[PDB]
Amino acid sequence: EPVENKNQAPAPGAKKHYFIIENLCVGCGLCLDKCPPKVNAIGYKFYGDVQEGGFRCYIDQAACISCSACFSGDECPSGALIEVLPDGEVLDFSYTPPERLDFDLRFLHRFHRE
Amino acid sequence: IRRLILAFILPPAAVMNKEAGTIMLTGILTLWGWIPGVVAALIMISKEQS
Amino acid sequence: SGPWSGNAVHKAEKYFITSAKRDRDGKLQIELVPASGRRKLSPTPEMIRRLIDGEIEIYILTTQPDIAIDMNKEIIDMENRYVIDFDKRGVKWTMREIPVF
Amino acid sequence: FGSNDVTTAHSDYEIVLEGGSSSWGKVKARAKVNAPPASPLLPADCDVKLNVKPLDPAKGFVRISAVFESIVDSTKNKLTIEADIANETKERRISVGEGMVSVGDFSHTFSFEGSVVNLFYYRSDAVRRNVPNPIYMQGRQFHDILMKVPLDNNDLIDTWEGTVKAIGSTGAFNDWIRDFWFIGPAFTALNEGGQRISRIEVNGLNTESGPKGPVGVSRWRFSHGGSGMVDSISRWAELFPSDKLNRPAQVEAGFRSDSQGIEVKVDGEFPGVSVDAGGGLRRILNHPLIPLVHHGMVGKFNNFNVDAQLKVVLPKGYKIRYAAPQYRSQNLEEYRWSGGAYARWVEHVCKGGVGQFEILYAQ
Amino acid sequence: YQIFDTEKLDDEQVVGGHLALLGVLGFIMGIYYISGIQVFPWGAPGFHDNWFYLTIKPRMVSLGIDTYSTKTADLEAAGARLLGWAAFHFLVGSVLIFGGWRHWTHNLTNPFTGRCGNFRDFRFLGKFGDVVFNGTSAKSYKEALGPHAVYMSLLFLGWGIVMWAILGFAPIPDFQTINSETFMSFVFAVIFFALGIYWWNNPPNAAIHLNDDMKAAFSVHLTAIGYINIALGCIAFVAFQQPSFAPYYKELDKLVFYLYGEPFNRVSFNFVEQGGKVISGAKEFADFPAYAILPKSGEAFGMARVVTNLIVFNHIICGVLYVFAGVYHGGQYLLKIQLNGMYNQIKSIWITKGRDQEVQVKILGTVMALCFATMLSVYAVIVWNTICELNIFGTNITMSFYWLKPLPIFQWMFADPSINDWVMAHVITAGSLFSLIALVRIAFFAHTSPLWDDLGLKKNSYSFPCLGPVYGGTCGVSIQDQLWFAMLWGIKGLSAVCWYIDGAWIASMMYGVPAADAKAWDSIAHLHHHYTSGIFYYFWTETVTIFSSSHLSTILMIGHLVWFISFAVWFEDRGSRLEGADIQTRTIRWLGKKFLNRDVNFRFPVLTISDSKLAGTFLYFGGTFMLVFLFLANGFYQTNSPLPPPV
Ligand code: BCL
Ligand code: BCL
Ligand code: BCL
Ligand code: BCL
Ligand code: BCL
Ligand code: BCL
Ligand code: BCL
Ligand code: G2O
Ligand code: SF4
Ligand SMILES: [Ca+2]
Repeated sequence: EPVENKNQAPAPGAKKHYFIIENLCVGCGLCLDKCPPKVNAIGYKFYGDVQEGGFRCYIDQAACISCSACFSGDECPSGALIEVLPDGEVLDFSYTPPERLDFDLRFLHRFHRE
Repeated sequence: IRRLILAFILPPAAVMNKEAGTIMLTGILTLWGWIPGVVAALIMISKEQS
Repeated sequence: SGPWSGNAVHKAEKYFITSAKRDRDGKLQIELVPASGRRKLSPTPEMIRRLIDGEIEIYILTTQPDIAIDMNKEIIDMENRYVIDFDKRGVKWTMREIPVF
Repeated sequence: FGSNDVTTAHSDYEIVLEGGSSSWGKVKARAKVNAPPASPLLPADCDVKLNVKPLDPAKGFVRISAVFESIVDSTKNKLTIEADIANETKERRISVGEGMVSVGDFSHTFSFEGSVVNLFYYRSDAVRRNVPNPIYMQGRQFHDILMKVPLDNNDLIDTWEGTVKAIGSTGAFNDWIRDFWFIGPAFTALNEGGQRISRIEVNGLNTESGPKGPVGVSRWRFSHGGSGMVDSISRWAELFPSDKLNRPAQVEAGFRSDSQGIEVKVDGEFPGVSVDAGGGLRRILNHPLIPLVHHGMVGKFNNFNVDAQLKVVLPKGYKIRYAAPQYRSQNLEEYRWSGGAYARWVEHVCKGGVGQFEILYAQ
Repeated sequence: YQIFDTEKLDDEQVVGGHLALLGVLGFIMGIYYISGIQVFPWGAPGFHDNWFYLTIKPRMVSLGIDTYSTKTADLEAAGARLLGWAAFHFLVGSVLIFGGWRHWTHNLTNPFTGRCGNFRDFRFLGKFGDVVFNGTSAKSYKEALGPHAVYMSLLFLGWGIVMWAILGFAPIPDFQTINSETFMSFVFAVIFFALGIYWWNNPPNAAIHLNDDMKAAFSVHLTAIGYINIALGCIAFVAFQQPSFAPYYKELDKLVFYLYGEPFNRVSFNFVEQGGKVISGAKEFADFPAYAILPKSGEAFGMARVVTNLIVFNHIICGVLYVFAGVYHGGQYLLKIQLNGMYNQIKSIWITKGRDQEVQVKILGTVMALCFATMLSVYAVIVWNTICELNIFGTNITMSFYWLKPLPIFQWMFADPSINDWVMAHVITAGSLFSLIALVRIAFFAHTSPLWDDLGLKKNSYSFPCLGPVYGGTCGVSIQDQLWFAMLWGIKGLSAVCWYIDGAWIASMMYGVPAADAKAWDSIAHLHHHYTSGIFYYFWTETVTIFSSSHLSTILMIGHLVWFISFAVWFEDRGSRLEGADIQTRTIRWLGKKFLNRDVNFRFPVLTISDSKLAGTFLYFGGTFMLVFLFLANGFYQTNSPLPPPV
């Protein structure tokens, strides 16, 4: 019994090709600021009457360097900023919340009746 | 009879059956115009359930 | 409770038509993928039911290997508005990166 | 108290009864547990709707329907089953049904004509004569199913081809199939629920033409023996109260499990809640033990304290004599159990306990 | 401004930071105590009166550490007592900062033995932890609540001992003396001991926190402590005006306060400071040395209510700001859990019950409707009272709401119940509702708003100044912007508080004005106390005395500058400022090169819209309330002699 090994655990204490959907861009530019200054692939395209939403965002794929700064920022409010994976799948966000089947739990007697 | 008297002292406790928004409104009513206004709230809602 | 499940900007979960190939010649190569990007699905009849019900929203990108134009059912009377079937409707996302500087 | 890291589980139950000889009951059950579930795909939500209506009262061809919608890790699943069930004999039961199971984009529709024979291992009158409330009844069940699935998608065709290959190429299919369709801890539930499933026997599975294309028709029987723990065997007549079903019965349940807890909501109106013990006394039916043990399989994972309130609403002139554990409150027809012995019993059955709750009530 | 974020710091770092801040605060307390020494222990004259020590002089004299006695004798003793207590605070703060450094650096090694204790596992104080805790909180703030309750029980007990022995106030039940504060110090021990034991054995659960919640728990406790501050302000106002506190707060009026910056004995231009200095010129008031700070009686200054108002408004402003900050930080946590997807996974009423957007919309709509109703009612009452008193449109004061006193069932809260108190209560409710619009927007519409879920947009960055002119403009839609709007809206409720406590007549804008019936309110309403002039004329009356002080005048100018500087950043000007700063950079470049061969290679920085809003709200609040300090520090100037009818 007494013969043992020994040990001490001091726990006890004792490719990417990012794109922008021109349909959904709102021209906020939160992704432009993330683009590296010299790259500046993301640019503004104006149709007219800025308040009517003419201004939009576009990524010049030639200028883009797949640095992921635009998309990884989680800055796109509209979801226009997308990432096409090397095999191919459009990502509107770095991680979308899981889909849920929701219901309001109203108790019977004590807390939230009915 | 328990619900209505508990309401006259604790109206939001009476509307606890109702939605959280109604419960918060009844609590605010206790805070402002305590009893008369909030007692009115509880009696309206409880009589409506009837 | 519905706006906080999935992306809050899409009331109906969005499915991009990423890959489609004419070589298999059946157009089953159409491989829908949700915006989440974790399920390379296919246009099954259940997906058709979801699309007609409005639960989902199938979409097409412009900048891609072409999915199928006039080979996957297409309406060209107006600007093209691709349809899996006349009752279906695949709204094409437009993507103007090449036309603009 | 052993440990201080205890979570909380808040629960409310409601058993409203009907007077007379009726066995009907409105059962509600809300619960909220701040304990991690045991789902490897954790964000698992489900909504079940089981609605049964009576058809052909002479024949008892009552149509039961079930809709299980679910979302598990953002994977949308659904299973719908319609089935005219019928209590042919005291031992036999015959069902003719259809259904549709969908997962994400995949889906397929099936039909079936299945006969279940529940044979008790003994019908001796000594036990019945002496034991007033028999629970552990030893028995066996024989299912004989005739399922049919239109093979529409290539998934179905590939699966059918694989199964046809397997049944003839491997002689141990009847054994390992059990390993298959008791997926994951379900297999454990066989051994710890007192139920032994025998090898299946395929009389014949063979494709045939249908109205929507080829139809894979699988005719197979299997067996399911219960040592007594199995409520689907020991209590067989009480399982199927077709004779006591006149109004439509509906049970809408659901849970909203996630990484932080389980939200549960159940509403129901169905027969079989009240059972005549004898001498005019009635009981809230004996608690099935399979749910208890199968939940205790996921009940003993976290230390918890239960705030459980049961509310029994008996009919107008019905007393509740000998309701042990005893109630805490009473409004002359509405008895509340909360705390004390009842909370201990709730923690007992929320962790696999199969103890008794004898709510004997008078007339 | 985010270097000490909750995420960046762990629990031990927070413990150490709070401990070091307690030590710094003890040093500040010693500084104030020494500032309170009117006469030094060595005999020479001491420091003048500072608001920092005139705020605590009532409490200090309550504890016998200070004295209202006026002879040099026993004031020297009070100064020695204050010096001793300040030295005690200094040394204890040094020890607290040492402990804070050790906890922040995690080097919890005893300097004597070297044993490195574990924040996760540690017996408290030795054997006492074994007797009570039986072992520490292995983890969890929930298991820490009981231990903290026991710690506060020991704090209460220690204060009881200190006041019983050190400060000589034995525990006596009667609540008319400091003695009860000893008695209760023991009472609240047992309570906060027993409850602690309970919460140690039966921990509480709000699963939203406890998990990654330094920000979440911080938000909840900051909102709670803001309401604690508001309650403390109300209690301070009520109690400090009660007779039992008169020996410590009403006796201020009997003293004369030489405060820094007050009027100084002026000297003629032909003045030479040699010897008697009389021959060269004449000082303003003889018998006081030249440039000396002239006495100011507390009777005229009303120092009792001035100090009461300063304490009460300090706690009210701090509490409102803490409520707003708690809602903001809770909104940041809400947005984080919404982005990562935990929002739907929370299983508590504090998050689940408002999960639906319909209930959020209904809540905010009810708040907005109540705000509209109450604001419209109060503003109509006030403007009509102004129309009447000024006799506009042919009206007269008889048509004003002089009859609209608080009901007899609610006049207990108010000494002289009039329309002023009615307008006060309803204005407070309306300002609370207004700020609650923004607070509720933070609480619910942190990641997505019904407009934005319809417009297909989501709020991600929790600080994004906008999303652009899309949809006509998306300015100020982050939770930070809503916090700023909540602060700028609560400015008004807080003002109403200041003006109520300083004696203003907030039921009309022009009370006390020498025009029409503005001076008739006292006769028609049968008021006992002559309220300070109304909302517009209160500025004038209070500035009669603000202008008489060089120091208060300096504050006036500085706070006004700070306030109007806020528009340069809050106004929709950021792009203009950026363009102009590019022009500034080019101007500096070429002008310097022509004037001096050296090149610049430097750019003038322009605040982002997020930082612009941050600084703008900070400046707005700073100016507004640095000037509210003038309102509250001029003097109460509300006499108990009603003004007769104008005719
Ligand atoms: C669960 C334990 C047993 C078992 C016990 C029983 C019993 C007992 C019976 C059947 C019945 C059937 N079984 Mg079986 N069954 C087992 C496994 C199987 C498997 C398999 C997984 O391989 C298959 C294919 C089948 C096939 C079938 C069908 C032939 C038949 C009708 C089902 C249907 O309509 O349900 C429709 C679907 C539902 C009703 C969904 C909910 C199912 C649960 C188990 C019931 C909960 C009831 C709830 C507490 C109260 C509801 C009240 C509402 C008002 C209705 N069983 C296991 C081994 N099965 C019936 C029969 O005899 O048919 C002739 C029957 O009475
Ligand atoms: C080895 C166990 C003991 C025994 C122990 C018990 C106990 C204890 C009880 C009963 C009870 C019963 N016994 Mg017995 N019983 C024995 C022998 C018999 C014989 C016989 C001719 O030998 C018969 C006809 C019976 C008859 C009966 C039933 C009428 C009665 C209720 C049903 C029950 O489940 O039975 C159980 C019957 C069996 C355990 C065995 C029956 C043996 C049969 C007849 C022949 C051999 C079968 C097989 C080859 C080998 C035995 C397998 C065993 C199951 C282990 N017993 C043997 C010697 N029996 C129960 C009671 O009182 O009911 C009111 C009860 O609680
Ligand atoms: C195909 C399935 C079988 C069947 C198999 C079972 C089994 C097995 C059990 C019951 C049980 C009961 N069934 Mg049945 N039963 C069938 C037909 C019916 C019919 C009818 C006239 O058709 C009715 C009205 C009932 C009604 C009832 C009650 C008598 C009893 C539950 C009492 C209680 O209070 O529940 C209150 C229950 C609720 C508060 C919660 C209900 C939760 C959900 C909605 C149902 C369980 C779902 C399960 C865990 C998950 C899916 C299972 C399958 C994998 C699809 N069943 C069919 C023919 N029934 C139980 C009983 O007591 O047996 C003696 C039991 O053990
Ligand atoms: C103004 C309205 C709100 C407010 C709005 C915000 C906003 C907006 C932000 C925070 C942020 C933070 N706030 Mg806050 N918050 C409020 C009240 C509080 C209180 C409190 C007094 O109880 C606390 C403990 C906190 C705590 C915190 C942290 C969780 C976090 C990071 C602070 C730090 O590292 O900044 C580092 C800078 C500080 C130490 C503060 C600045 C003060 C300087 C350093 C003090 C000494 C010098 C001198 C005396 C005074 C300054 C002027 C001089 C001219 C130099 N807030 C007030 C009432 N808070 C930030 C964070 O990252 O959120 C996640 C953030 O963006
Ligand atoms: C009275 C009880 C209040 C409270 C009052 C304060 C105050 C007041 C402050 C903090 C500070 C902090 N609080 Mg706190 N705090 C409470 C409860 C919490 C809880 C919790 C419940 O578990 C948490 C997680 C926190 C979290 C934190 C950290 C963000 C920070 C301590 C780290 C540290 O010092 O960094 C190391 C940083 C240093 C020691 C540098 C400090 C520099 C100067 C001296 C203080 C800077 C801030 C500002 C000037 C203080 C303004 C007060 C206003 C006058 C209203 N608070 C409640 C709500 N807490 C401090 C902080 O950093 O604020 C930004 C701080 O000043
Ligand atoms: C003003 C002093 C500071 C401080 C400064 C120090 C210093 C300095 C050291 C530690 C050490 C430790 N500190 Mg400390 N620490 C403070 C408050 C805390 C708190 C808390 C209750 O919130 C926690 C969680 C801890 C955690 C810890 C432990 C991990 C460790 C002691 C191990 C143990 O078994 O010691 C048993 C005793 C403890 C748990 C200490 C509890 C804190 C007490 C109040 C320290 C008082 C010091 C003071 C000079 C003496 C006055 C005693 C009078 C009775 C008032 N400290 C106090 C408020 N801490 C010590 C060490 O490493 O020990 C091996 C050490 O040398
Ligand atoms: C009441 C005691 C505490 C309190 C304790 C907590 C706790 C604990 C939590 C929050 C949390 C939050 N709090 Mg709080 N909070 C209080 C005061 C406030 C005030 C305020 C100005 O009065 C506001 C605007 C907020 C705002 C917020 C949000 C930032 C956040 C909830 C978001 C959400 O989705 O809610 C959804 C909407 C609701 C649930 C609406 C219904 C309200 C609930 C059911 C309770 C109050 C109503 C009550 C029943 C009224 C009737 C009776 C009266 C008591 C007389 N708190 C006071 C100081 N708060 C959570 C958060 O994430 O913190 C970071 C959290 O964990
Ligand atoms: C004291 C108050 C103010 C200034 C001081 C000032 C100075 C200033 N401003 Mg301003 N401003 C407002 C107040 C003040 N703006 C308000 C209330 C609004 C709301 C509408 C507002 C709005 C805009 C827009 C929209 C734009 C600008 C600019 C722009 C400048 C860049 C170059 C220039 O104008 O120099 C000309 C301006 C001067 C050099 C001013 C001379 C100094 C002084 C005598 C003393 C400074 C006192 C000091 C501020 C107190 C504390 C300092 C210390 C003790 C901590 C620039 C130096 C913009 C440009 O960059 O384009 C030119 C631009 O586009 N504004
Ligand atoms: S005016 Fe300024 S804050 Fe408003 S949307 Fe345009 S850039 Fe943003
Ligand atoms: Ca004043």
